[PDB]
Amino acid sequence: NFPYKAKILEEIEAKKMKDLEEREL
Amino acid sequence: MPRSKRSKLVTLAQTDKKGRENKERIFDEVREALDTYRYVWVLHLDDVRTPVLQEIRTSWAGSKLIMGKRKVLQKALGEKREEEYKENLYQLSKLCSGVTGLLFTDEDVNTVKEYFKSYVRSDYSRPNTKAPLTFTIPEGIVYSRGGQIPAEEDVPMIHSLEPTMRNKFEIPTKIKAGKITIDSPYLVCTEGEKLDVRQALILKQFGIAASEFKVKVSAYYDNDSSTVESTNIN
Amino acid sequence: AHFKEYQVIGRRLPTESVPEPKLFRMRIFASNEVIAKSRYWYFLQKLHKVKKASGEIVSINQINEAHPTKVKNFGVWVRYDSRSGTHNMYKEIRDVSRVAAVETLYQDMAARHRARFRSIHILKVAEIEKTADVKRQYVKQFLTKDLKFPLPHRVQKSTKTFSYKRPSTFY
Amino acid sequence: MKYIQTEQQIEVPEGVTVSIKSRIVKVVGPRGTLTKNLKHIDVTFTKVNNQLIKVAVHNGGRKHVAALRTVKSLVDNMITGVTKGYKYKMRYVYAHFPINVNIVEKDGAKFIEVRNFLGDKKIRNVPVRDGVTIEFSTNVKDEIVLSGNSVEDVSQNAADLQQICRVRNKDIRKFLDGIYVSHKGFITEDL
Amino acid sequence: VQPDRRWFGNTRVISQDALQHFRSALGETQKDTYQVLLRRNKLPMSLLEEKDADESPKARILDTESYADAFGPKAQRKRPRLAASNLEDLVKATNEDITKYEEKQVLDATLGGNQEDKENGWTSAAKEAIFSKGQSK
Amino acid sequence: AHEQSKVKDALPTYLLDREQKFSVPLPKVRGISEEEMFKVIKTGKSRSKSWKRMITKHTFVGEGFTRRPVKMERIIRPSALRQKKANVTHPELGVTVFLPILAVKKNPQSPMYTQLGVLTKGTIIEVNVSELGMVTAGGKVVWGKYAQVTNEPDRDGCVNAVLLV
Amino acid sequence: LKALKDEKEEARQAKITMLKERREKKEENERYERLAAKMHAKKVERMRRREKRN
RNA sequence: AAGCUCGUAUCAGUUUUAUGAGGUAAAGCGAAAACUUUAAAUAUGUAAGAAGUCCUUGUUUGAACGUGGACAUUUGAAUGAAGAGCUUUUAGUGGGCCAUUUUUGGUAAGCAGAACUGGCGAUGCGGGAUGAACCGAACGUAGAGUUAAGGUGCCGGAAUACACGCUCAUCAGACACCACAAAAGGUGUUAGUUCAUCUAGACAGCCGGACGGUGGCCAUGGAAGUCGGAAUCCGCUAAGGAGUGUGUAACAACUCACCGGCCGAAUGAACUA
RNA sequence: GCAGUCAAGCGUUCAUAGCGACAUUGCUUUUUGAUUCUUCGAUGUCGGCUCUUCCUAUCAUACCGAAGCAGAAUUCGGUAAGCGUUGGAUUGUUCACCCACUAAUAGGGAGUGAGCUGGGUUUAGACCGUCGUGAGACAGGUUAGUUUUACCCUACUGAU
Repeated sequence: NFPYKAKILEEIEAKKMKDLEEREL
Repeated sequence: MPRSKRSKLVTLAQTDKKGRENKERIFDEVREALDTYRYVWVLHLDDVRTPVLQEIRTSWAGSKLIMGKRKVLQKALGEKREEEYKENLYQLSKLCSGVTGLLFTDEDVNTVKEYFKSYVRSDYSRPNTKAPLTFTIPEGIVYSRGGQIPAEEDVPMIHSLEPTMRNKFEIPTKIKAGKITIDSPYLVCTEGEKLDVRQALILKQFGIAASEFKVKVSAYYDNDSSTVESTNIN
Repeated sequence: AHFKEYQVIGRRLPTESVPEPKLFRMRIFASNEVIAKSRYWYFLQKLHKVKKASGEIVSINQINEAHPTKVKNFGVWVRYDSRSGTHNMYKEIRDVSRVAAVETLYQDMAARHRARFRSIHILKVAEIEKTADVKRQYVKQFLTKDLKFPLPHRVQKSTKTFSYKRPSTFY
Repeated sequence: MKYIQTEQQIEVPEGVTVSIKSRIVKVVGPRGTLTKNLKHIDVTFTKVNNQLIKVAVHNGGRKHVAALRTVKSLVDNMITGVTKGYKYKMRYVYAHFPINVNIVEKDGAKFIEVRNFLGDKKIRNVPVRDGVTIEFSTNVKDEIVLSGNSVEDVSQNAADLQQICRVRNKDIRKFLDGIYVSHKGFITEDL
Repeated sequence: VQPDRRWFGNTRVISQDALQHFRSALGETQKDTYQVLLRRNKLPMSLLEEKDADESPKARILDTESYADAFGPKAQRKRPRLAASNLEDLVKATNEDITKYEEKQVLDATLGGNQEDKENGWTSAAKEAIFSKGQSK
Repeated sequence: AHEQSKVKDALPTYLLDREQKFSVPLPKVRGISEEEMFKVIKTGKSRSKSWKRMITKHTFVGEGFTRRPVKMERIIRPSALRQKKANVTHPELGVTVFLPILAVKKNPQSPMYTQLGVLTKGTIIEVNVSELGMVTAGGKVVWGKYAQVTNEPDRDGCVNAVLLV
Repeated sequence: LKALKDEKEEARQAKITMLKERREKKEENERYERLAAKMHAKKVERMRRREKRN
């Protein structure tokens, strides 16, 4: 029922494409 | 409303609601009808028996006829003028009034109007119209048919459906010896009347179908001309 | 109390070979900086294994509403640890400032879930910009056009004990 | 959930004048006049124009709006009752002992005496209410008619006339006597 | 209870030849009033006992006609068992049955009686509470 | 059931269509003091010279009980509290049968209770087993087995025991 | 959300498959080691050769 | 109590620092939880300088059994303090309940054993309407002031205070709980959470269809979907069960489940509080 | 009660680690209403006149609901405590048992251990029974056997 049913997982994935990538290099 | 809510009764049976299945099926079906069949007909078969429906739908083979929910038919054929499968189909989709009603063929442009100007079948009164019958159940001990034919050839009515003549139909009946007996002669209808819901359902109970029934025709559509003919015969 | 919204920062104790640590930050609702910082430590502890003995607090500031006049429709997330297994919850508050909305939210929680300040965790308080993002009734009632409703049987409040009028409710 | 306000729109036909003071209601139509005291209800009426009334409830809870709807239906029943009248037809079926019904005057108070119900010697007297007419119909044996402009009056009268004729200690699958409401409808007929 | 090889250690087995030996003297054993019984040295009854019966243990019908088929609105039976066939033998049965009912009728008619007294209405008194002097708990 | 209906061993002929560590299942039963299961019986119009006791738990007395003279008897196990059979089930076969109690072997919490044959819970009694009909290799036939009781015969009257195959 | 939770459940099943294969292989090592630890490698090669048809 | 030997650089129901053990397991990385390094407090344990510290040789290089010689006070962690020590001596004392915490075993349910720490007794005072154990609380005689626990409709000193919610009980509740009847029912009310349907018209209502092959096959006096057993097909479809129920002695007739016409906006279901 | 099956739902998510309602499955003597002439140790004393009151968990009476309830008579259930609920028999006993009336012969609380009173503790008498080398005891059974409100204060009833 939250209105911002779009931005949330988008921000989580913006985080994840960095939390994953800042292991290797 | 937390509580004190109308509980929706569940009675068990084998079938079940479909959902969007048959509706999407109907959309695509009229799609793969429009792609082939050149001659399309519109029909308004308001009050029909399914026997009559089957025996009009089977009458010819090289055909295609649909009983599609009007809104689905319109959203398929084109809801507005511009957007549509083919041209001028809005011209037809603006012309729905009943259980419409869509015939697909590639044949004579006149044999169907001939067949309809021929077609008659007997049916119930289907109320709000003239009834060529003035049905007075005679005050003598009633019979199953309604009181127009010899009595020694006909069976007296059934006790169990006396309450449904007293309650839903309001004719003064007191059972006697197991039988339905009335006191004063009653007429359930005279001729000409805009028949009432009961002034029809009583005829439906007494099982007397004497009403002309015909399926009409209003318009047309061609996959060559790409527009609509309309000769108004009903 | 009369709430305020602090923003707290923390830089869990630096070391050589692991210096200049990551500088986390939170928005806290509290009455006094003391309680803000206590909540902040606790939220760290619950998120991941940090501690107070092995971490430090950098700068606790206080924020304010850039427009504490414009009436805004806040939508709040909440979640809490009581009294069975946890759960989430989404409520809405048509109010004027975020700290006010959270005041009323704590009130409603203590009224309905009976649940106290230990469990309730604010997750996200978002100011809705468009109508038709509001979906709740008791908030959409006031979002209608040309509102005009009368006061609820406005009963008098007396200062003296014996009156001489048989008061009339207003009207 | 305490709706901010809810409204119910009474419809008024032509030849009928509804006058509502503080909360008393008085309807005047071709049949006559009816009156009901709605002090117990907490609503707010307001005239729109000569063919429409609105009953509103502000800040209504749950039971409140529940009551609002019945207020609208009560007033509308009064309207149909002063424009079209009400008419309950009853029958009295007897097995062996004929039931006799008659309109008598005890001091002049319009009673219905039911005599020889299943052979009793007791005379069941039921008091016709005020402003309700009673005629034993012709061309239909057994049938009596309670008509009026009030609905609760006529209905409650018929109900008492039936409840006075219960069959006590007898199996009711065998003893099919009594006075039953054949039908409920309007004086007119057309509608 | 400490674990053991007993308790799962079988106890009191007995042999084919022991059953053969002692099933044998039941139709022999020489018992008179000039010899009484003192000890048992218990022997397995459920196997050593149970002489033969040639009486055809009463048939059972439950698992074959439950109740709702027997009687009730279900009544899943119409035709009798064993559906008598020989009409002459049946009327033999029924006439001899009425006559034999008359034979028992005359048994009760001869022996009694109490019906005439109960039509007079009187009854015999309470047998005295003294006539229970030996039958007390 | 209706929605399931909507979704859509191997006995022989001479049998089908017919329907039915070394740890003892029950160590560590509770301990019965010597004041329960021993009631006192004062003797004399002046109740002063008791010396008599009465067992209160369901016992098993044997086959030659034949109550001993009144002057000399000091323990009394009254006839209402006696047993000659026990309703004992099987781990396997999924069965239960009423078997006469031959004798009692082990009564936890006393050897004197065992000498006396008191059937308190946990006790292991030696019961006839003829009906369950077991034959081992060679397997002459067993007509006596061991079985542990699993219900106080005081919170009810029955004795419920289970067999150790 | 449903596609992403599908991918993360597939991650869970991935760790499932890796742990099951490693555990079962290290348990087969466990078994043959705990058997042959005492008795002769001749008897263990001969049991290899008595099961070798399965 | 007295004596004598210090006013202790000495002690302490305490912390720290060190090193201890129980390492529960968050490490994590191993060869693929797979170790074993290890970790917080969890809770105890001994130790932190004056005779100590050493420099120099006699002894079965070691360990010191012997000397002699340097470093009084930055003389060696935080905090508190003067009541610390030792000899002779002398009166009462010995019974026992409650709670908390650590722990072992229990069963109808209680509970039993331990160990530690309060309290009670020898002890009043405020509060809990009353009271062995509950909440506050350092008892000379008085004055002023301020508060604890508990409270502020009246009894009764102190807001019929302010603010947000909830509840109507045909004997509410004010409960004391972080107990018992307690698992459930309820068409009371409020808020939520997980699910779908819906202008290719949602729910409620009326009206219409609810069909042929096919009285499907057995069983029988009749059992045409509806006493009974065995599956449940296809057709044309919009749907329609070899039929949900009322009904007939047998079909009819009504119905439902299922479709469509009318209307024109949420409604449905299941859980949690 | 015991031994199981379920499996609603719950359980670091765990049904196949675990629990686990309602249901269910097993005899404790048998299948043709056969009999029943089978009653099994109360450790602590029981049972009765006069009298009042209360409870409802109702036997009768009042009014209703459902029953194949035709009538009659019942069976079950709802509100209901206003009113009523007996006369005898049985001590080689009775925690009960019978027959007779009746509308019915309901179930309990506060009783009546100084209002009275008999089974039972029965101290000095005595007799047999059982155990003992014994005085004696008690596994028993049998009998006869003087505790005296109230004149005080209140309660209750009446009286100035």
